[PDB]
Amino acid sequence: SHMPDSFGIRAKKTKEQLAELKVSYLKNQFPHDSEIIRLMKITGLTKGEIKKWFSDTRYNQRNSKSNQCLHLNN
Repeated sequence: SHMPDSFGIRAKKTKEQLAELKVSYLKNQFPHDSEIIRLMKITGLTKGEIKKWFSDTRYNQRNSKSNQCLHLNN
């Protein structure tokens, strides 16, 4: 016990922290829990801010079409 804080009250994810989250989306669009803990280590974020971001990025993947996507797997 040395650092008593990792909890960003209404704190915005900086371009560096947010870009590490992008690396996790590019390797797999549905992140494994161990990879999310690794993001909390590098960035200094919470698992809540991370789970929030990937839900936004899943829609950001289909921004213009809004509802469906091209080359949809069936």
